[PDB]
Amino acid sequence: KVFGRCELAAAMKRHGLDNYRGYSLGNWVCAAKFESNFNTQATNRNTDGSTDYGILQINSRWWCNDGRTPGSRNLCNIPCSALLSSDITASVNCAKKIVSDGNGMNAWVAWRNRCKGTDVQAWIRGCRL
Ligand SMILES: [Cl-]
Ligand SMILES: [Cl-]
Ligand SMILES: [Cl-]
Ligand SMILES: [Cl-]
Ligand SMILES: [Cl-]
Ligand SMILES: [Ho+3]
Ligand SMILES: [Ho+3]
Ligand SMILES: [Ho+3]
Repeated sequence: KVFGRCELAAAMKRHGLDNYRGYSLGNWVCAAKFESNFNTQATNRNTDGSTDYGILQINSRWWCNDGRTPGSRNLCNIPCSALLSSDITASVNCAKKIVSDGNGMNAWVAWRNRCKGTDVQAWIRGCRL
């Protein structure tokens, strides 16, 4: 499913991501834009052989199981495929664990490089929240 900007903001807010770990909703929408272009089916291979899945490109190296990432972990306890569903519940629950790992949203390189410090509030402009 390819979410609309405000449609994704609404979904994330409903699932409690707004202000989670102190990160405003726009930060999460921005991260999703550059990680997956709002497409829940997005998958991308990483240099180390792991793969990222879903709207927030969760890495199989530590968070989900895809059965092809040697020595990886499955800290969110779910198959990576479950992070590709039209319902973002699993991705949000897992993202909540990732952002609590210690480095906050820096866990998402794209967020650090393209969202961090910018006017992320623009990402939720015009939305009814
Ligand atoms: Cl957009
Ligand atoms: Cl915001
Ligand atoms: Cl594996
Ligand atoms: Cl959803
Ligand atoms: Cl933080
Ligand atoms: Ho990646
Ligand atoms: Ho860690
Ligand atoms: Ho409101």
